Amino acid sequence: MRDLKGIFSALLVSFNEDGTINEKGLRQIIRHNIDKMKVDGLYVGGSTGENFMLSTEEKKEIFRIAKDEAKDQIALIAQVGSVNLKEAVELGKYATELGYDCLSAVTPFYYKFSFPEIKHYYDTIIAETGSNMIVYSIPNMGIEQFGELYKNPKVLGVKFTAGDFYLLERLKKAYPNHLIWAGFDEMMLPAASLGVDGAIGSTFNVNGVRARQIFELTKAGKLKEALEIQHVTNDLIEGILANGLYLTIKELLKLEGVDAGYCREPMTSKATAEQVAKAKDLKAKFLS
Amino acid sequence: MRDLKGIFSALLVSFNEDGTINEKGLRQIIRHNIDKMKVDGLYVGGSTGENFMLSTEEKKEIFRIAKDEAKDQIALIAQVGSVNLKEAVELGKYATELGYDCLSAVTPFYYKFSFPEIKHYYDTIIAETGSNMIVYSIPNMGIEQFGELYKNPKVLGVKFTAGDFYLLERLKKAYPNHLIWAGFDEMMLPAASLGVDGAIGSTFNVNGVRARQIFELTKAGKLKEALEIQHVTNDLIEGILANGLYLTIKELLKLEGVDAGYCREPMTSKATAEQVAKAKDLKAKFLS
Amino acid sequence: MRDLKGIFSALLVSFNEDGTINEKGLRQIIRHNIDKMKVDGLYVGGSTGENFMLSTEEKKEIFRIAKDEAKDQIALIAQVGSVNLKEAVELGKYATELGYDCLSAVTPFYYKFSFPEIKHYYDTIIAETGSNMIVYSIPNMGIEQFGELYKNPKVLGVKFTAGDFYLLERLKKAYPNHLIWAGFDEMMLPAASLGVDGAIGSTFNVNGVRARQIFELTKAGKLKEALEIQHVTNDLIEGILANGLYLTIKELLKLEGVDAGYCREPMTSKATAEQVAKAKDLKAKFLS
Amino acid sequence: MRDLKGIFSALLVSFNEDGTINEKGLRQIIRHNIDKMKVDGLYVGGSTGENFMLSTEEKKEIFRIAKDEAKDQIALIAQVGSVNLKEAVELGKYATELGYDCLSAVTPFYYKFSFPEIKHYYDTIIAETGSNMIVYSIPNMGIEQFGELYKNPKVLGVKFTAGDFYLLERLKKAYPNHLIWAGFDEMMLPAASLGVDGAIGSTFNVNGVRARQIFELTKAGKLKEALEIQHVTNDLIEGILANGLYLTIKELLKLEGVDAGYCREPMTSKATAEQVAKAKDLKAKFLS
Ligand SMILES: CC(=O)N[C@@H]([C@@H](O)[C@H](O)[C@H](O)CO)[C@@H](O)C[C@@H](O)C(=O)O
Ligand SMILES: CC(=O)N[C@@H]([C@@H](O)[C@H](O)[C@H](O)CO)[C@@H](O)C[C@@H](O)C(=O)O
Ligand SMILES: CC(=O)N[C@@H]([C@@H](O)[C@H](O)[C@H](O)CO)[C@@H](O)C[C@@H](O)C(=O)O
Ligand SMILES: CC(=O)N[C@@H]([C@@H](O)[C@H](O)[C@H](O)CO)[C@@H](O)C[C@@H](O)C(=O)O
Repeated sequence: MRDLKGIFSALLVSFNEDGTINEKGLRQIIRHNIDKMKVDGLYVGGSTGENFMLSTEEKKEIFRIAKDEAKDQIALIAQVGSVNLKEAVELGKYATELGYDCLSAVTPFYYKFSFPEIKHYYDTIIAETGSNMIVYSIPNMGIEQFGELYKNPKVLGVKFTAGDFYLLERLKKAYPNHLIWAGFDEMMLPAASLGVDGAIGSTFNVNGVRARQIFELTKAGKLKEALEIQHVTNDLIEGILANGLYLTIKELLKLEGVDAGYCREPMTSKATAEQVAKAKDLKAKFLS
Repeated sequence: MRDLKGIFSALLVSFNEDGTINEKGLRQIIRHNIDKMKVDGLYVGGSTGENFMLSTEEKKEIFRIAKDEAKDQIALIAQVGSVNLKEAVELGKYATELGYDCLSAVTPFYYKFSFPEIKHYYDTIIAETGSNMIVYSIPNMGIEQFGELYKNPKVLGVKFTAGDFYLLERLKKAYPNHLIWAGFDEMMLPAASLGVDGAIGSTFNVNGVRARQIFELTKAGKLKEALEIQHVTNDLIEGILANGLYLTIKELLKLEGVDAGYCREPMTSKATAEQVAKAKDLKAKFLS
Repeated sequence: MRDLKGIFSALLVSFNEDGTINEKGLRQIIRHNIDKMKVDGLYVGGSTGENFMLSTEEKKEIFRIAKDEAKDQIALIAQVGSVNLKEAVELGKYATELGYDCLSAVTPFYYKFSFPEIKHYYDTIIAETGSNMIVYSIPNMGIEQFGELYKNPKVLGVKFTAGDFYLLERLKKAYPNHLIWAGFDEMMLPAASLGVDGAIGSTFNVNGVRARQIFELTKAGKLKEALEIQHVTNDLIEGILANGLYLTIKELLKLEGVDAGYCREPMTSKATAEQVAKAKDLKAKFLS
Repeated sequence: MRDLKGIFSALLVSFNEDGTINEKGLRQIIRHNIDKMKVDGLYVGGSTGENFMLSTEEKKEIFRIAKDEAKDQIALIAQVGSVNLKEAVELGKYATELGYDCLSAVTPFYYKFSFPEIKHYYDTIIAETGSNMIVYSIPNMGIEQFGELYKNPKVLGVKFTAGDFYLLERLKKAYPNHLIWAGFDEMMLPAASLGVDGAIGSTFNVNGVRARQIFELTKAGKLKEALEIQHVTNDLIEGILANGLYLTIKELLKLEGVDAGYCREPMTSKATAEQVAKAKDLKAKFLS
C-alpha cells in the first residue's frame, strides 16, 4: 500500500442545523485540507469528525464522500472502531471496499475490557477485512501489550495520544519498524525529537502549513526554528482550546470560505457571538 | 404513573454463539426474574444487558421481547442513553410506544460534555418522547447540577452509581421528593440506611431474594438481620466479580435451567471450564 | 487496656500568632471536649492537630499537655506516624512513657513505599514501644494486606478514611474481632450501619453531642431518627467545609469561650472577617 | 553569580546499617559525581537523598558535608522544603550560611494547601533567608500560578517533574528568562528539545557521561545521535526502576568502589541477592 508517514488532518465534518451531514460543506473541508493545508493524508471517522455521535449509515456516508472527493490525491485512513465489534467490522469492510489505505480502531470503551478481549477485537477487524490497522486507546497500554498486538503483522503501529514521552521512547526502541503517529498537535516537536513517523491532528485542518514545518524542521535537527513555530502554533492551540475546540476550528474554516457548518448534538451546535468574535481574533493574530 | 420504587434487576440478555440475540433464552431470563427473583421491575437496555455493544435494531428487539414477555406483570424501565442523541431519541420513542413505564439514559460519554450539553441531552429525550426520565453517569455531578436537571418535572431522580455516601445523603436531603436507586449491590445496606428508594442491579438476576431482604430489613430498622444477609450476599458478589461478572451470572442462570447463553463480543463470549466450575461452587454454597 | 470504642475527637491545637503553641488555649480545647462534647476520648497528634507542620519537640509538648490535662478521665490515642521512622519511634516511645492508651500511625508518605516496607514500619514502632497500634493511610490497602498487618497482635484495627463501603463491609466481615474507627464525620450513619466500633473526627470538637446521637441511635436500629440528626449535622459540616475547616472549627470554639487560637503556617493562620461572620451564623443555626 | 544551568546530580546519601549517615561514604559519592560524572552541580537534600525520612539535624549534617567536600568546584543547590515552614526556614538559613548558591523547596504536602498559601510559603523562605529559589511540586499548577510565583524576583524557575510537555512549552514561552530544570532523566531528550536549561536527576550519579551527551547533542540539533544515547540510557533506567531505584543506584556505585552503603528505613535498607545480581548485570551491560 501507499506511504502513511507524515501529516494527516483528522477530518472535521460539516453539519446542518438539524444534525444531518452537509455534503457540500464536507467536500469543501476536504479540498481545503488537500489544496491549502497540503496534508499527506486524511484520518476520516476519528473523534474530530464527531464520529461517535453518529449512526452507522452516517459514518458510511462520510466515508463515501471523503473517498469520492479526495480520490487518489492523498493517503486516506478510516477510523472504524466502536464498542460494537460487529459494526466495527461492517465499517471496516465498507472502508476497505471503498479503497481506504488502512484502517484505524479505537480500543473498545464504556466497559472495562481485558487485554485479550482488546487483542481479539483488533485481530477480528483485521481478519474480517483483510486490511492493515493502526491501534489507539482513549484515557494506558504498555510495552508488553503492544508486543502482543504487534504479533499480528497487519498491525502497522499506533496513533499515540497519551502524553507519556518515556512510553513513546520505549515503544520506538522495542518495536523500531512499527510506526507512531503523534496525536497531540501541541506536543509535535518533542514527539518528533523521539522519531515519530507522522502526526494525526485536528488543528491541521487550519494550521497544516506550520504543522508540516515543525515536523520537517525537527527531523532536520533544526530545533530553534522548529521551536519558534511550535510556540506560535501553541498560542493558536491555546486559544482554540479555551474557545471550544470543534466549534472554533469550524469558525476558523468559515473565515477562509469553507462552509464548515454546525457541530452535531449532544455537542453545542452553534457558536456563541463571543466564540465567533474570538475565532476572528485568532484568525487575525495567527492565520492571516 | 406505575410505582417505581423497590428492586429492579438490570436485565441480562442471552446471546447465541454468533452474537445474535437468543429470544427463547432472553424470555427465560425475564421469567426467572419475575417468577423466581420476584423483582418489582426490570431495567432493560442497561450496561448489564450488554447494550452498548449492540446495534440500534438489536436494542429495539430486546425492548420488544422484554415488554411482550413481561406484559404488565412488573414495572419496566427502558435505558436508551447513547453518545448519539438522535439514537437516544429514536430508542426513547420506540420504548415509549411499546409501553415502558419510564426511560433512563446514561450521560453522553466518550467526549467530555459540559453540564448544559448534558441537561440539553436529557431535556431533548424527554420533550421528544414525552416520557419520565431517570438520570445516571459512568466514570461526578453535584447538588447544584442535580437541581438544574430537576427543573424538568419529568426527571424523577437518579440511578446512583459512584460510592460517595456524603453526596448520597446531600442529594436525598436537598431533593426529598425525588427518587434515588442504588446501583451498587454490594453497598445496598449503607445506601438503604440513607433513604434510597430502590436499587437497580446486575446480581438481582440470581440473588433477588436476598437483595429484597437487605432492602426491606434495612428500611424497617432490622439492621442486624440486614447486615448478616449483606455479608453472605457480599461473599457471593466477591466470587462473581473474581470469576467474571457477566459470564458468572449467566452460568448461575444456566444452573437454574435458564438458557442465559453467551456473552457478546468484544466481551469474552464463552466461559472457560474453570469459570463454569467456579459458578457451580457458587451455586452450591450460596443459591441452593 | 481501657476501652477504645465510641466517639474520639481528633484534637485541634491552639497556636499563637507566631506559630508557637498556646498551652492555655489547648487545655481549654481539651476541657470543652471532655466536659461539654462528652467524648469517649481524644486522638492526639492527628492531622486535625496540624501535626505534620510541627517539630518533633512541639509534637512532644502537645502530647505532654493533653495527657496532663485529660489525666485518666478519658481514653487517649497518640498519632505518631511520620515519613521518618526514627521520629515515629521516638514519639511512640514518648507517648508510651506518658501513658497513652494506644498509638496510631499514618502509613509513611511522600515516597511510594511497598506493602512489606509499610508492615515493617508498623512492626518496628510496635517492637520499640510495646503499645497497641491503630493503622491508617492518606489518599487503598486491601483485605489480604489488612490480614498481613493483623498477624501482629498489637495492631488493633484501622481508622478508615476512604469512602469505600464495600471494602469496609469486607474488612469487618473478614476480621470480626478487629476494630474499625470511621474517619468521615459526614458519613457516620452508613459506617455505623455496617458495624464500625467508633469514630475519630474533627467536627466532634464542636458537634460532639449530635455525633454520639447518630452513632448510638444507629447501633440501636433507630435509623429514621439517626438520619435526621445526620442531616442537620451535614448542613453544619457542609458550611464548615465551605468556610474553611480548621479555622471554622476554631472560630466555633472561640464562640463557646475556648481560646482556640490561630492555625499554624503554612496554613492560613488567621480567619478573615467573612470567615468569622460565617462561623457566627453557624453558631446560631446549629450549636446554640 | 554561579551559573546554575546544566547537569545536576540529585545527590544520594550513604547510610550505615543502623540508618545513621556514613560520612566517608557520602564524600565518596560526592567525589564520584564531581570527578567521574563531571556534573555541573549537585542538588542536595532532594527526594533522591532520602531527605524526607531524616531529622532536621541529619539534613544539616548532609548540607555541611556536601559543601565541605565540594568546596567551590561545582554549583550547589540546597533543597530545604518541608510541611513544617519553620523547619524550611531554619534549613534554608543554614544552607545559605554554608554558601549554597541557591535554595529549592517542595510545595508543602500532606495537607491540600491553597495557592495563596503555597506562594506565602515560598515568599517566607526567600524573605527569611535572603536566598534565591527553585520551586517544584509532587504528584499540576498552571501558567497563571507560575506567573504569580514569579512576581517574586528571587524565584529563578522550576524543577519540572510532571510529564506534561505542553505545559513545559507554555512555561518557556510565557517566562522566557526564567529557568527550567527537567526532573525526568528518561525524558531528557524531549525536554532539551523544548529548551530546558538543565536537568536534575538521580541516575546522573552513575550515568552522568551519557546524560551530558544527550543534553549537549540535543542542543546542537544532533537528534539522531542524541536519541541513540537516550535509548541506551533508558534501557539502563528501565532496569534500575524494575530492580529498585535507590538501592540499584547505590549497588551500581559500590561496583565503582564507592561506599554508597544502605538505604534509610522505612525504605528497604539492604539489597537482596537478586537485586545485587541484577545491578552487576546492569553494570556489565551499560556502565563498563
Ligand atoms: C482528543 C483530540 O481532540 N485529539 C486530537 C488532537 O489533534 C487535539 O484536538 C489537539 O491536539 C488539541 O488538543 C486528535 O488526536 C484526535 C484524532 O486522533 C481523531 O481521532 O480525530
Ligand atoms: C457497572 C455495573 O456492573 N453496575 C451494576 C451493578 O449491579 C454491579 O454489577 C454490581 O454492583 C457488581 O459490582 C449495575 O448498577 C448496572 C445497572 O445499573 C445497568 O445499567 O445495567
Ligand atoms: C482529612 C480529615 O480532615 N479527616 C478528618 C475528618 O473528621 C474530616 O475533617 C471530616 O470528616 C470533614 O470532612 C479526620 O478523619 C482526621 C483525623 O482522623 C485526624 O487524623 O486528625
Ligand atoms: C521521583 C524521582 O525519583 N525523581 C528523580 C528522577 O531523576 C528519577 O529518579 C528518574 O527520572 C527515574 O524515574 C529526580 O527528579 C528527583 C530529584 O529531583 C530529587 O528531588 O532528588
